[PDB]
Amino acid sequence: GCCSDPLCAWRC
Repeated sequence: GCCSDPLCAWRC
């Protein structure tokens, strides 16, 4: 899920 890539990680 998005909490991996810092481009999405702020709020998966």
